[PDB]
Amino acid sequence: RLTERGRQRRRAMLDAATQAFLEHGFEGTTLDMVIERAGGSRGTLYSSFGGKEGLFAAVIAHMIGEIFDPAATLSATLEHFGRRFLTSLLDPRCQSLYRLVVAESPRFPAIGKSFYEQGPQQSYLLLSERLAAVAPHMDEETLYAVACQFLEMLKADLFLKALSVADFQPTMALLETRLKLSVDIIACYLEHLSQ
Amino acid sequence: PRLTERGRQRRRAMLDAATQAFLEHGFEGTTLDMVIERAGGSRGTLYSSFGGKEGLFAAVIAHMIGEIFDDSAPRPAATLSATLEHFGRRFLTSLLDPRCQSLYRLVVAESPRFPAIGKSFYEQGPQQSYLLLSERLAAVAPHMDEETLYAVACQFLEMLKADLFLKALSVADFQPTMALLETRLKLSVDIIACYLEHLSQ
Repeated sequence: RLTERGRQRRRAMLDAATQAFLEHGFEGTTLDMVIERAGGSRGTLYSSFGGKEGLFAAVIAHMIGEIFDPAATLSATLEHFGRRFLTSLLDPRCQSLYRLVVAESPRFPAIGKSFYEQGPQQSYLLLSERLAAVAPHMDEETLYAVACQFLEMLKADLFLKALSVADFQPTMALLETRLKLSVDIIACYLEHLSQ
Repeated sequence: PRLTERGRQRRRAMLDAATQAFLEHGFEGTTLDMVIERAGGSRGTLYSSFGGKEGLFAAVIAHMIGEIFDDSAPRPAATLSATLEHFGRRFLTSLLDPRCQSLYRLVVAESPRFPAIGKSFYEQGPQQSYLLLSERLAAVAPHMDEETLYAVACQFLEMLKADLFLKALSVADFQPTMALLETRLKLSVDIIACYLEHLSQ
């Protein structure tokens, strides 16, 4: 229902709403705050997004693209993917995206389901495909299971700690310590798996 | 803050009602009036016992930590695989309990507003689980570096969550089957045991 000028106003409102939700969470973010940051009118927002839920759904989907959407050896494949995964995950905006979805998934189940499929699940599937290239004779179901365990292992004593402990900031030294161990563990397993 | 027995009963009763209320409605959707309706008493006694909504919520979180983790409530197993499997199974059964999922949702949602609550949760919950396993691991791997054992303990417990815990937190229809739990547990045990059995050469 929007012209080119309408598409500009919509993208502007989406950017302001994104910033607002990150700072204040869903409950503390009002449509008035979005109008004050992005200009325009409260009514034009209802037409573009449908209301607070529709706006919040668009904000989550927009952030998913922002944060989410070949090496010679297995160790380098794990290391390169693991590093990019940790840098994306530990970004404070990504932490907020996770906090928002976990807080509001019961109230908005469609948003939580969309987040998982297009975020974490896509990360698992992408690694599984890269792993198949360097381990071409391995069961695809096993590679997917291993891919999930590797990516989750990178979060250990880091992601939930950052989400729960306000002063705690993961150092780059911490990331590299966890990355090296996780790669060593998973590579060891795969290098002994095929007998 | 109450020296009487009847005050201690009313306080524990209000704590139980508030716990159920916060679990169902979250922090923002839980009012002190809802707690009074479930636990009886008066709004004023709630303010005296807990200090207000923040103090009540802090007590609720701390209470839930004891309920779900409950100190050291197993026996040392003979093998490394059994040690990982037994601890991993108890960890997953505790973690995937719908009340535990709610405790995690509450803490992550409210940690920025109440940093003291989030920090207390981590130290007394997940961090204690990591430390307990690392101690059990030292018994069956007595010549291993304790810093490495703690690092391995953390990785094992977190990998048990893979494609499971966050999925349950985010996907409303998704319910982890016990078949799924056992599938993840067997793989994680196999991975970590393989690593440790080659670490000391």
